[PDB]
Amino acid sequence: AKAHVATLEGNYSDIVLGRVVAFGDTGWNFKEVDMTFIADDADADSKTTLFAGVLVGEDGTPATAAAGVFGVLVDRKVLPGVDHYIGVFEPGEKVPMVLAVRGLTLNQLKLKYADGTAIDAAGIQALEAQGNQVTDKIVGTQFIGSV
Amino acid sequence: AKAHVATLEGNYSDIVLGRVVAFGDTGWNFKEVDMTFIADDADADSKTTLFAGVLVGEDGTPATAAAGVFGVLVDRKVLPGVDHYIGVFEPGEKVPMVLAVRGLTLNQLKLKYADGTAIDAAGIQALEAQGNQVTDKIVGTQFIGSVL
Amino acid sequence: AKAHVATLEGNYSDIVLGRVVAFGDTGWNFKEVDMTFIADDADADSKTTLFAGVLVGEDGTPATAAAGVFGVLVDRKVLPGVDHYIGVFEPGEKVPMVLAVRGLTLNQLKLKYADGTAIDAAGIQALEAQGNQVTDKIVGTQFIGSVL
Repeated sequence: AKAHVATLEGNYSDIVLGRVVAFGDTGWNFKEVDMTFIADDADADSKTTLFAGVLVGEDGTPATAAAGVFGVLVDRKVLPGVDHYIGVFEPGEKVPMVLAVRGLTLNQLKLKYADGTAIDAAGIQALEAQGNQVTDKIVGTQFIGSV
Repeated sequence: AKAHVATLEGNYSDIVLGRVVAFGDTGWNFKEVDMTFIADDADADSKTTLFAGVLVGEDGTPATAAAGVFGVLVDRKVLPGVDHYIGVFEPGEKVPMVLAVRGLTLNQLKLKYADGTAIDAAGIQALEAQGNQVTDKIVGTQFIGSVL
Repeated sequence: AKAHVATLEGNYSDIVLGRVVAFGDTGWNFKEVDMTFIADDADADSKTTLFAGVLVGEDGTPATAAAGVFGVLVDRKVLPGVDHYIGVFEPGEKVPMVLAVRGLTLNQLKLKYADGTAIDAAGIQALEAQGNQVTDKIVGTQFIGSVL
């Protein structure tokens, strides 16, 4: 008897808190690389397990350790509320993804490895090292019950 | 016989010669780290030994070598003439202080290790590798007793 | 049937496609280096072998491998269409040159090593360590005799 329900909370802004806007080149911050969108050996209807905030190395494989951390995936195809991207790609297909590399302020709490685990402290060094600011200073919000 | 005197030389903008104004995140250039303000072992009211321009690592320990250089202490509590913070703290307590990290131009001549010695030619790479321009072309100033 | 003919091809802004300008400094992207202009063997009246887009190390030696790339030489003395410095510097002299290091979007098709060889894929890593973008998405151009 379970009711069919859908949910949506959070936006792209919550991932990219801040950004340096280079006057001479608006694209100075982003590197575009190709990754496997639909998982391999899966049905055309198998929704991809790629989500905003997954760390990916410059090669394109999602990062499972501090070693492979190069950037943050912010592609417009994997933002919250993007649902109808089903079957438009074949298994094992490689399609371009956009990544943010340098000159950004990132939300510490939402960066996650390929498995979804939060970024290790040793991994934060890679992001901090190159361009970016990683900060967990977030206000949060209260909805109901919590006066 | 030792007439009490005080001196002021330099200020905040005399170290951070230039800054890249990040849009949206105005704190893109700075980090906050907890540091031991009053020495762990010292008199209850001994002034802290920290001075502006001292190199500091990621954990807040003053950098004694190029290996531990991460940033430059910039916080307002250590600027010249801010001695009114004496006695407030207690030995062994750690207090946050702002550090400068990236996107800045730094006056080399005022960067010194914890011991007060001048920055090393190897440690300069760490600061420059962070996205900063360490420079030496400073006009300087000359006072009475110099022919101009 | 021989006539004295001269030609000009390019510009300065096709190497540094974009640049981030800092409020504090308009010159924190670059670095000035001491470079040898005329080799120690070629007589005084001979053209220099450098060109805009040659990768150089910090010590001023033109880059020969991906492990030594530090910046791109974009000084205004070697821009295309100048050609008036022949014989002004005797062999072995050392002259300052303006390198471009940080905060740039750099063309790849014009970057080259010491001998003119194109930039290796593993040499892009060194140049992006300074925080720059190496982009190949250049429309190019096509002159008379071509369709479109």
